[PDB]
Amino acid sequence: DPQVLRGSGHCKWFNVRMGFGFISMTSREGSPLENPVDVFVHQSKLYMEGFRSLKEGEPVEFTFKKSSKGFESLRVTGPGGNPCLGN
Amino acid sequence: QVLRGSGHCKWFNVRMGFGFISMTSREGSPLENPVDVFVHQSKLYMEGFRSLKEGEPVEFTFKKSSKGFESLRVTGPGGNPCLGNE
Amino acid sequence: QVLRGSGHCKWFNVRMGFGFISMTSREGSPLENPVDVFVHQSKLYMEGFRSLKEGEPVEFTFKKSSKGFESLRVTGPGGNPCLGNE
Amino acid sequence: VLRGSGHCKWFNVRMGFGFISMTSREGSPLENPVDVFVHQSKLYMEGFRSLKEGEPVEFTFKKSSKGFESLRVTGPGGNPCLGN
Amino acid sequence: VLRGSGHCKWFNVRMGFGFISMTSREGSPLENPVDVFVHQSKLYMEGFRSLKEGEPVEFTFKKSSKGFESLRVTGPGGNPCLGN
Amino acid sequence: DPQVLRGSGHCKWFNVRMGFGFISMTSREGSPLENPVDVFVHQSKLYMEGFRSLKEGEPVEFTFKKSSKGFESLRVTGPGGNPCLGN
Amino acid sequence: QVLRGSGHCKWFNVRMGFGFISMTSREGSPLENPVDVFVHQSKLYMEGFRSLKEGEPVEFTFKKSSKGFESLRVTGPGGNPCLGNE
Amino acid sequence: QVLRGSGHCKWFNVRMGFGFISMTSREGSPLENPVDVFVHQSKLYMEGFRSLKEGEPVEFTFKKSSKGFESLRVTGPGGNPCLGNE
RNA sequence: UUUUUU
RNA sequence: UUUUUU
Repeated sequence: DPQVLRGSGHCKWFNVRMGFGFISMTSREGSPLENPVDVFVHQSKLYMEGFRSLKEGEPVEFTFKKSSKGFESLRVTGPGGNPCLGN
Repeated sequence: QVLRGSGHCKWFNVRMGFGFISMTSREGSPLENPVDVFVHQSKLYMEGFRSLKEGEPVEFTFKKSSKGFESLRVTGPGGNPCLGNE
Repeated sequence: QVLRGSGHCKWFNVRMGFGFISMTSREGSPLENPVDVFVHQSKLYMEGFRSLKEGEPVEFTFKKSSKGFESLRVTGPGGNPCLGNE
Repeated sequence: VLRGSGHCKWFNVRMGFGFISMTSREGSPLENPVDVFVHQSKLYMEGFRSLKEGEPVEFTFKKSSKGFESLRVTGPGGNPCLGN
Repeated sequence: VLRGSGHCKWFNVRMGFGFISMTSREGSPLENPVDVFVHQSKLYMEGFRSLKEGEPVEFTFKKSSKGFESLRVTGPGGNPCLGN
Repeated sequence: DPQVLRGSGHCKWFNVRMGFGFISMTSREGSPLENPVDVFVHQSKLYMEGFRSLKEGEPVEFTFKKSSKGFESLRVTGPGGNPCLGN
Repeated sequence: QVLRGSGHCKWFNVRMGFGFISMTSREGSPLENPVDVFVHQSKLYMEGFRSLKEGEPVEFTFKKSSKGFESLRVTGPGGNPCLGNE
Repeated sequence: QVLRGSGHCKWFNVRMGFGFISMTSREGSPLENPVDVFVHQSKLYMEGFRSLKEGEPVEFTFKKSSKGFESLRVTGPGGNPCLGNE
């Protein structure tokens, strides 16, 4: 298979009761995007210990794929591959 | 004032209980460019299991949020129950 | 006999389904220091999804419980519906 | 980050939360304990997460609308909590 | 169908079950109570289902590998259980 | 829309941890079937009070529809429209 | 002896966590007429969220039950993780 | 100090995730009348989905609890895995 | 089918 | 993301 796509951006929203949200992707494959793209993010894909969440606006890096949703994340970290911080 | 629009389901993930509506009319006027409106299963007017099916026509109230726009209450045309994809 | 108080929502977490009220009046007399009263979503008087918004004013019945106080029924001022923040 | 230590005051497994009696704040012993809210999601341990009344804990916390709210709770030395 | 009456012996809301002390079996008073298992799913009431220690109950039951196992539990007169 | 299809039969299996099972349909639209047809049944569709379940072999009547699953039930009762009995 | 077969996913309901495998080989021999084998998500060898995608090739162990036949452990070809439809 | 016993599964419900053991030996001495010991799925020594089958023989550590006895660790004879019945 | 997460 | 029901 082709290698998975990668990008970076920030959390648009994340609802912890729902257990999901969206990332605004502002860079893709190492190049800035003129127009940001929303990417779905589920709690199960967040790299961090304990309860998993993202804070609005928090910077993230991720791998993702195309789907019927548009685009969805496969694994999500903070900058530098650090754990996400969450709320 | 509560914001009102109409359109059709863009897509809906039945397992996760949410999707998006493509809004094609807002506040009584047609939109040339459709606008995505988030929709959660809990906001759907219908009996039994709540979901939407891609393409089904909807009328709804909504509000601005960090999601962009999100639904408050969603029905089919004329206030009919939504159909869904159970 | 149920105890009566009023105050405001201290906090409420909708994933948890509960929070605390800061009681600032008890049996009609004002308190200088607020008193914590537990509040479960199942006790909130309102339609739809039940929650409280931080700071919203509430009236309630409550009882003594092993570790403090727990509300039995919670309304807004005048017995109106709570407002919420889902 | 704020840190303290103490012991479980009480814990409610129906609702998934309790209180810690904080007896030291940032390494300074307190004459009287301070209440710290603790949700089950904060407890470092495998399986069903709870605290046993009186068990010793070490924790990070913050000021919030809850009062003092624990963020990550362990036993002594960073080891898992015991629970019931 | 077997029927009896009694009161809640104890109830565990973490695990969702308890025991009824059956003090009458098919309308006949018992010198000593008989244990009857009760799962939360059997309790006739709205909302969160539990029994309060000592609350009076009326119930159908059967013999099973549990011993005596309640099938539908109400309060006096077929009214809802009270719970905690 | 056309009226919903109806049939009768018996529970093939029902797993209460899963919350679902299958019905073996042996009559459809009031006529016996030479070859029985399996019809999915979810707990939410069982007409009865309290915890919802079917016992293996229990006789049922139901409305159903075609789906990607094959066929799935819309509402399930016992004989005569009586509540299901369950376990 | 544990029963072994191979085939492909017939269909799989991701929300409900189950489906059927169309078994086209059993105990080393080809089947002319495929045989339905129930499969639950809990029996799928793969990391992360467990499901199957319609048509994906599978190898599995199974047993007779009131379901007809049901899977005990399911992999892709050669023992590979299943692919799924998350 | 943990108490030791052996016996057999009285019943086990996999939706509940628990059951009871009938203890028929305590600290190596036989009992005429079996004694109930609660058993949670989380205490069962086996791979995969944890359960007990009615009548299967077990060995265990246990403790006194407020309403009876509760098992701490449960195995089959000789410390082998429990068998189960999912 | 003790998810205000059907 | 207190579902051995991810």
